[PDB]
Formats: sequence, C-alpha cells, structure tokens
Amino acid sequence: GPLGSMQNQRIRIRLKAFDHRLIDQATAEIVETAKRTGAQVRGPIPLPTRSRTHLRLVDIVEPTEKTVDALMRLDLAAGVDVQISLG
Amino acid sequence: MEPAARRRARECAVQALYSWQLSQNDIADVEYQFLAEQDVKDVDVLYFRELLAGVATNTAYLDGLMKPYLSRLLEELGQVEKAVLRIALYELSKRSDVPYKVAINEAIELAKSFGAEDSHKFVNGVLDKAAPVIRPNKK
Repeated sequence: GPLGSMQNQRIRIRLKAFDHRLIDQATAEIVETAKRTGAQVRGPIPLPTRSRTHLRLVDIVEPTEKTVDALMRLDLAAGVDVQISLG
Repeated sequence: MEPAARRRARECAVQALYSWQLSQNDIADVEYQFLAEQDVKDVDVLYFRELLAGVATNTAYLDGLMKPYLSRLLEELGQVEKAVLRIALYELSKRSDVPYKVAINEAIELAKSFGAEDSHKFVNGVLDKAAPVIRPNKK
C-alpha cells in the first residue's frame, strides 16, 4: 500500500562511482527530481575519494508520494551505485 | 600559516560550496543546514561562514578569473574542482590574512582529497598562472 504522509521521514542517498562526471550528473538529477517534486534537499556533499571511488551524500526532506514516484521513474546511468533509504 | 581549524573550515567550505553549486538553494540556507547537520567541532566556523558568503557574493568575478585557464578543456570543469578553485581564487583576492603559499597548497590538497584523478595537478597548473597576478608580491 501507499507510504502515507512520511511525517518526519527522510530519504538518505549515498552515491558511488569510479567516474566523477557520472556521479555529479546523477547527483544533479536527484536534486532536480526532488526539488520539482515539492521536497527539500540537504547536501549534496562530496566525501574524500576512497580507493579511486568518488562518493556523494544527499538527503531529501519532506518527501511526498510525487517525490518517491519521480525518483523511481528517474533512470540513473550505468556506472553509478545508489544506496537509498527512507525513515 | 595556518591553524588546523582554518584548514578544516576550508575543507568544510569545499563541501558546502559543492552543495550550493548542485542544490541552487539560497547560500544562507546552505550555511544554516550544513552547520546544523555536519560535525564542525574542530572547525573555525567564523572563517567557514565568511568563505561561503564571500565566494557566493563574488562568483561572477571568480568564474571570470578562472575562465581563461579553462579554454582548452573538452569537458565542463568538475564540480569539486570548481569549488576548490573558487575558494582558492577568493582567498588569493580577498583573504590576504591567508598566506599566499597556504592558499595554493591547501587548494592542491583539497583537490587531491576530493577531486578527480590528477585533479590536484590541474589545480596546481591554474594557480601557478593565476596566483601571481592576484598577489603580485607572492605573499
């Protein structure tokens, strides 16, 4: 069933990639999707590169059903790993 | 120079200015949110605040300084590199309380930490050309 109002819940996203161009494009796409959605963005921030892997963190606050649906529809490029949670 | 807290402030400023580049949120909200959610107990927070505000209020100027050195790139400048170079150029041009060599060296170290492969060599090359124009005394 539907996720309900998601009061006080946050979407937390961690991105990884070997290609910094791909990671920054995916980050931008996630930000745009969230903001067009009526949600707010925290970050994104870069972390220090580890084992030649670029890392970004971004969160989405006050997500709506339209936010979640827009994120699902978004096609993220091959070569970027996205870990995502809601709570 | 410089104190570890100021080094940490510049590190945090790269992260926050990356945030601002990507989110397009108001810089006042970026400052508030970053400081509310990030661990800054070891940071010169005043310097961090002054860096965001300064880079944000001089971005056209800073990007103008940077533009000629980007003329050969086939790809858009990376977001981390853009943040690092904005900060470095800002410090060279407005924060003469930061020694010339510190501003340059710390930019190279930030590119090494956060940037693309060989990012730090690119940053070194840009600053080697731009820095003596901004601070002709090299101090």
